[PDB]
Amino acid sequence: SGFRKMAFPSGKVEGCMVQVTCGTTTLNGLWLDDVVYCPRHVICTSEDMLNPNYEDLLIRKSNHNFLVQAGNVQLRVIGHSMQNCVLKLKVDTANPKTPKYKFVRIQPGQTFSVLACYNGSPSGVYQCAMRPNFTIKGSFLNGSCGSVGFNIDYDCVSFCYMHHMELPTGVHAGTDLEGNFYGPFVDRQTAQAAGTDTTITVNVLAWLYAAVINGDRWFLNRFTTTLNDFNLVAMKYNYEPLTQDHVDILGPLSAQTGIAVLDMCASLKELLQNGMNGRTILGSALLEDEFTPFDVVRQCSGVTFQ
Amino acid sequence: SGFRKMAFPSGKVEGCMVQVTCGTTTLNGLWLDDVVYCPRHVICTSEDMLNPNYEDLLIRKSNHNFLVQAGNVQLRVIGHSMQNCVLKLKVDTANPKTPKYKFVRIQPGQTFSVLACYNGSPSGVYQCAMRPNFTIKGSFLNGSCGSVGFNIDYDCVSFCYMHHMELPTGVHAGTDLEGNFYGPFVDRQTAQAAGTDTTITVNVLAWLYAAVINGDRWFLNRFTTTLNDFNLVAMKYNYEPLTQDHVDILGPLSAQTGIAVLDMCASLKELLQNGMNGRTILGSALLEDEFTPFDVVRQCSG
Ligand SMILES: O=C(N[C@H]1CCSc2ccc(F)cc21)Nn1cnc2ccccc21
Ligand SMILES: O=C(N[C@H]1CCSc2ccc(F)cc21)Nn1cnc2ccccc21
Ligand code: NA
Repeated sequence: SGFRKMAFPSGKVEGCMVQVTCGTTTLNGLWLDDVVYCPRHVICTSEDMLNPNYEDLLIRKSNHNFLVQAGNVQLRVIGHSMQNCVLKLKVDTANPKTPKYKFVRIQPGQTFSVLACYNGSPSGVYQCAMRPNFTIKGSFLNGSCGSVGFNIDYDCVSFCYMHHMELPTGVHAGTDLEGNFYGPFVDRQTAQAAGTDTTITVNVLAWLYAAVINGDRWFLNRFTTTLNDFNLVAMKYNYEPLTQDHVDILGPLSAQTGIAVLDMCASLKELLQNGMNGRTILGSALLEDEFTPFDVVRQCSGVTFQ
Repeated sequence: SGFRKMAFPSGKVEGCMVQVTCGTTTLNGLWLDDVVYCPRHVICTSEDMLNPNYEDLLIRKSNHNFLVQAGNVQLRVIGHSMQNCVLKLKVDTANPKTPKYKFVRIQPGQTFSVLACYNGSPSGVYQCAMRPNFTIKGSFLNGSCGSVGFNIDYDCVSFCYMHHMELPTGVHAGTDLEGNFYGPFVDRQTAQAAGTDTTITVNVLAWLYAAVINGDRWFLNRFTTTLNDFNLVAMKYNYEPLTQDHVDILGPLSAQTGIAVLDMCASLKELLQNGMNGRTILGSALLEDEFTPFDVVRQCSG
């Protein structure tokens, strides 16, 4: 029992982190087979960032302008290209520690582990969700660009995030590993701000199901709701709409606990109305929305504590 | 910016996790050089676990009764002995991935990363504190025994915890790597319970400093206090006493933010007396006590 924000073991990713330097700018790169992936803004100076012309900046670079360092060893760059907002540096050595991997672009609400890295050296690992407003609430300092987010379902690492920037509200924006930004964000210093964020309803429900599994029933009530009435109330608390897809996805947790999804929705409605009245749910005084239905099944017993 | 419960990268520990099987019991072991460390209760059945005589149970075992699996490979056990509550299985192969390491015993209040494992396969990493009552609020299912806790202090892994049991309140108990329990717990089926826990004051103050560093300032006030007056308030709210050692340890954060420790204690005093009045700190409605001063500096500066 217990319930923790748990990250995937980071070792398969640690073996892929390198340092990339262009000019005076150093950040992190991901070394998979014979390619190093990093944010294209590594090629920018101070001035460049207001209105960078990346094509023009890049055409002026040779391979040997890119210094790649893997632990103690310099890797030799033998090619470069730009894909969307990532630079792909072809190097002369395949990474012998390359894991089984794939690139996946995630949807808002999905969770992943972040390996925070500085100078190509990993510092820490923590669990994050893609917010409805396409930001992440990370922990990142200057030098963290090129840090990656991932899941490891089985022995296969699914890379889903590369860190590019911190927005003015202190939350974080980045790309998939094909270099496409999550959200409306650009790798340019302009006025861009996170949209108003909402709570990830499907995840809160999953976590309520986790609390029941772990032996906790105080917040249930005798009521049900229609989906549309649930969504009319939810939206007033800045909760994301719940779709029929979300109801379907919660089906297994519904079976394990014997509580229908719209009955759990009725419980959530009442929690939003009443608060917790000095109680906690799985150690929290707030409703948690960074555990997915999949994450609850991964972590929780399939025997509920009745 | 941002502040997260952050674990150490687990790679150096992942390469040391193995599966140990004795009879019908399978759990996790730690393979360092040519020794595999695991909980001695691996040798017990259900009935044995009521009143085990470990010395007697062990002397009846042969090396070949211990099946050790490192991924796909069987290791051959060539010796066995016990140190306190851990079993040491001498194997025929040194672990080529053995990191630089030490065994260290931690103090209540200190934090560490846990690599949770099942069948010798690492499943997840999370950050824990050793509670004042010597339990940890882990997340563990059946099969997790022998899962380990660690810190990393350069390239050196400091192993501090091995998981042995879950208590009735759903919290967890274990040993250091020399097999000495944290807390007044024994490896047998008896009635055992977590004692009443307290809040780790020095850690709450550290986290308040983290909040200020991250721009969350609403709880700062014009008042200061003394150690003695603050400690009267702590005791009332089931908080650990704050010592001069604790004040000294918070010194750096005090300098960086320009809030003296006893100034921050005046803030904490007011939070304990008045609550948060609908507000949150670093996204929390509760006061967090599982970040040490070192953890805050590490994350908010390195
Ligand atoms: O935001 C960062 N770079 C800026 C520079 C100028 S405006 C800008 C615009 C686009 C872009 F892709 C990057 C940037 N780096 N970065 C990432 N996490 C950080 C955390 C703390 C401080 C800086 C941090
Ligand atoms: O507590 C556990 N084993 C028992 C067997 C019977 S009484 C007992 C007594 C002492 C001891 F050291 C261990 C044990 N295993 N264990 C560890 N984390 C778990 C999480 C969920 C369920 C069981 C979990
Ligand atoms: Na004050």
